[PDB]
Amino acid sequence: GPVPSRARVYTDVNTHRPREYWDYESHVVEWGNQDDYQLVRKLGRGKYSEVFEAINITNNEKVVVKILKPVKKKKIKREIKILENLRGGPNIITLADIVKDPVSRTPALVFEHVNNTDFKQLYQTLTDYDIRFYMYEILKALDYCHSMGIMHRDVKPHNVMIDHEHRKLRLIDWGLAEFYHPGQEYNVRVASRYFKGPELLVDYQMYDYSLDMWSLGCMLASMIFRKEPFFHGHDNYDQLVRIAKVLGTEDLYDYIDKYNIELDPRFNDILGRHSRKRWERFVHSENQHLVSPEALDFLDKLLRYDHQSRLTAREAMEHPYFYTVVK
Repeated sequence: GPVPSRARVYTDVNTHRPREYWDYESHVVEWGNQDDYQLVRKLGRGKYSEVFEAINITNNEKVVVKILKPVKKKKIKREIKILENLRGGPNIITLADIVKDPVSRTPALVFEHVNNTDFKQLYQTLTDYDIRFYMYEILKALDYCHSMGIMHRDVKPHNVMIDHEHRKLRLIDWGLAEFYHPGQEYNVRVASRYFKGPELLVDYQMYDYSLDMWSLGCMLASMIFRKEPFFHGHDNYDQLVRIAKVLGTEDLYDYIDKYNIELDPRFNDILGRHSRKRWERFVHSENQHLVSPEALDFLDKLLRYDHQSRLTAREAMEHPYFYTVVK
């Protein structure tokens, strides 16, 4: 069977917590007043909810309302407890209220409003400096939630709200987030395809915070190379092959060999043999101004097969890539 794995940081944070902190199943929701909020515009619809721009008539503040669908239930308490545990943290979206929607008859989460601009349009205009600046801001959020014993598990541009005018950033949609418990096996059906870590793609369940750092790496690669997405799989199997065509197959086998993992035999015919590529390969006249030796070294230390070898969020904040960012 597979070799066990543990996070190299924040390993035991939850074990030293009162049960209440992580025992989300027992959490008692404190309900607010649904009539405080008036829905204004439907923004979108997720797999697990519909999202509205709304107004808090008890102060005329714009808010965001996520009305939860009859989900996996108990997943409701998980997201609520995590939001409450993380509230006030650096660049963590603020849960302002929890009300019972009268029509859906499900909980509706009320969030602070953020005047974001579509990541596509925004990732077209970011300067080198701005990439570094916002990466650092995302790292603050990630080190915070990791330090609080929580992994986000859905890091992607769609879940980073950026108000470019005021240069503020929020990490949102904690619906897939989980408490990290050493030795616990987790569902590998998390994150979005292009941002899935190798551990998910090879069905290794005993993963940790370092999943988020692979995802962050995928974001970084897409930004500095102007390639969206960087690893463009057609499905979850092709996703790993796309990764292997860059990181090489030898280090992939070293990885699965370390954890005594067996690849799905359907990879026999599609994986092939691939050398590790130098990152310079992806540099060209159109993205060169976004690339530096520091950027490439930083990316290289995020995008590692072995989840145990990736930079942690705090280590990432130490990297020379961020020396130019005003703190």
